[PDB]
Order: sequence, then C-alpha cells, then structure tokens
Amino acid sequence: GSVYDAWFSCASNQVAQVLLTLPYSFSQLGMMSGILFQLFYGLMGSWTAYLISVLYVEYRTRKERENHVIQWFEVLDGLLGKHWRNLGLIFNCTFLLFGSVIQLIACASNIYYINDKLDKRTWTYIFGACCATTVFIPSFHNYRIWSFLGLAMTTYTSWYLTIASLLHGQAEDVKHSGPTTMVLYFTGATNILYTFGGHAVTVEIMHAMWKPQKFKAIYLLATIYVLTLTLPSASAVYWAFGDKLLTHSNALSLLPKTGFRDTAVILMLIHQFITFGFASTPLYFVWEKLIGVFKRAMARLPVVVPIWFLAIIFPFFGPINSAVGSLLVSFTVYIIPALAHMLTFAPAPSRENAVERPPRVVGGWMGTYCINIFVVVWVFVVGFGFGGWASMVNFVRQIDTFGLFTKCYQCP
Ligand SMILES: O=C(O)Cc1c[nH]c2ccccc12
Repeated sequence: GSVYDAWFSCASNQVAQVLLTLPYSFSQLGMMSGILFQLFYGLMGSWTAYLISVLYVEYRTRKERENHVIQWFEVLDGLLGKHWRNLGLIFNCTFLLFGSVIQLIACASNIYYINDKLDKRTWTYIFGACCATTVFIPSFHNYRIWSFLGLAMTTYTSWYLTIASLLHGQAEDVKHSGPTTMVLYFTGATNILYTFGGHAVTVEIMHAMWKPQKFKAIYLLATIYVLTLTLPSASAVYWAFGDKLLTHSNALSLLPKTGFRDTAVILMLIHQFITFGFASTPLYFVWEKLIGVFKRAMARLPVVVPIWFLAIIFPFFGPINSAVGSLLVSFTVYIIPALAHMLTFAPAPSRENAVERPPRVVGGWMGTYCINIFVVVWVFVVGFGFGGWASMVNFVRQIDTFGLFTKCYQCP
C-alpha cells in the first residue's frame, strides 16, 4: 500500500456514524466547549497514534534482528510480555463487539429516516441479517484499498450537514442553553473522546506501507482533515437547531426530508455496513482461533448473536457512543497505548537504544513521559472517571425513558 492509500484509511476508519451524533453532543457541551474538546482530543488522539507508531517500529525492528501480519495484541506481547497481550486482546475485542454493535444500531437508525414505514427496532432485524451475512466473507482486510470511497461518503455527509443547517436557518424557538448539567456535559465530552484516537486498528495500517516510519505524520494530516469534517458539521447543525438536538441524537432527524438527505443516508449506510465488516472481521479471526476452527463461515454466527441482542436491547444510538467511549475507548485507545510506551522504555538500555528517537519539539524523553502521564491522568479521571459515571447515569436514563427493547428510539 502506498503512503497516500493509508491516509484514505485513517480518514475513513475515523468518524463513520459519530459524525451524525456530534451535533447532539454539542447540545450537551455548548459550542465553545464542543470546539475545544475536538481540538483537545484531536491532538491527543493524534498523539497516541504516534505512541502506537513508535511501539510498532520498536517491535518489528527487535523481531527482524532476530512475517506477514502484526496486530496490537502481539506488539504488546513482544515488548511487555504475555500479561499485556491478554490485557490488549480483551480490551480490543470488547471494543470491537460494542463498536460493531454501534454500527448495527446506526444502520437501523439511518434507514428509518428514508423509509419510516417500519420501526427502527424492526430495521435492526432486517439489517441485523444483512450484517450477519458478514460471516459469509473470508475477510475484509484484503479490501482496505477501497477506503477512498469511504472518505467520499463521509465527506459528502459532513458537508451536507453544515450546508443544509445553514440553509435551514435558526428560528425564534431555537435556544442554546449550553452546559445545563454535569451529567450531560461529561456525556458529550465522552462522545468526542470516542470520536478520536485511532480505534485500535492503527497498528494494522502501518504494516501495509512501504515505509511505516512516516505514519506518525500521515495520521496528523488525517486527523486534521477529520476536524474539517466534524468542526463545521457539528457547529453548524447545533447553531441551526440548538437545544432541540438533545431529544434528537441523529442529526438527519431534524434536517428537512429531501433527495439530498436521502443520499446522505444511502451513502452513510454503505459506509457503516463496510465499517461493520471492518470492526468484526478481527472478531471472527480471534473467535475462530479460540475455538480451533461453508463449514467455517456459518460457525462465525455465534459471535453475531450478541451483536443482534445488544443492538436490539439497547438501540440507544446517541448515548451508547458515550457508554462505549468512557469504559472501553478510554482504556483501549488512550490509556493502554500510553502505559505501554512508558513501560517499554522505562529501562535505561531500552530508552537509550530506542530505534526511533523522541521528538525534539516535545522535549525528549522528559517531555514524552510528562505528556504520557497527562494522557493517562486526564483520560482516567475525565475520560473514565467522570465520563463513565455521567455516561452510565445518562445511559440508564434511556431505559426509564424508552424502556428495554424499545420499539423505536427518539422518533416522533
Ligand atoms: O469511529 C467510529 O465512529 C467507529 C469506528 C469506525 N471505524 C471503526 C473500526 C473499528 C471499530 C470502530 C470503528
């Protein structure tokens, strides 16, 4: 894969469905805090990808001096022993199970907005089967070169949301109460945390390059483009509708029904189904290996049954993003990538003999360790501590409001 091919991957593996939920998040944070968090986590999310990049280079160089595919649960094994391999494997697979569920919930939610004759829960049955057929495909890693399409699908939707909101225009009923409560505020901040970071598949992309060393720069440019997709779409939609978004998690529910809006759903539905096969093809690999194992394709289904159940019992499109973000992404994409870097380079011989030197601008090892400590401290307290509690108390509130196995979420 070429260097530019990866940039299409880091930009398509980024916001897929959360792009629709970001406007809902700002209604809980306010426009000011909303912009700052995306920039704040955008840089931290881009910084942790660098941490995953130096770790991968260190692993391969050590292993080459003493191969077809590498993954995160194996890089930790080589550097920090098998104890971290189990730690990384569980958190990644748990994030893929729920991360894959979010796609199924999003697909069912989006389709409802072009054909409302069937309720959203029923659409989870139809799309659940259309997402359970992923077991009948050997793998999607071989088709990671078509990521340029995913960027186009996300690019059009982001530019529609901002342009459509601006043309729609706000009205007298529109109000912007900003951070009304801490439960809502931290729930929104967790959606932005869930948005950025790398999504745990940042180590597989690097192995496809002719020169994996320069990935750290590519991701930063890939995150800068994402901010161009999220900052104007989320800021504009919030401006047009304001607090009305609080009861409308999906931005497409508020924008007027139009042929252009239909395109947003159709293009976005494809991008989420493919993103569903990208967040489940690793699950079908670990799962089959664990059980030892068309004789194989059908056997993958057991993994899908949890995806159906979670997607149907908790169709909470908006709040689920925060529930996954605070408990799993905060420990899978921010804290573990940061702890591993600190542990591996803790010994003096490893640090001095590091394959790649630390950045001069950051300030050498002293700067890198200080930043890594901040990442762990900030995400652990705000990302997991406050974010987890606020997300959970907001998540359970959905159960009271809409009930278990709700027929339809946040629809008229
Ligand atoms: O970032 C998101 O909205 C979710 C997402 C996009 N690509 C993914 C790959 C694996 C797991 C989750 C995601």
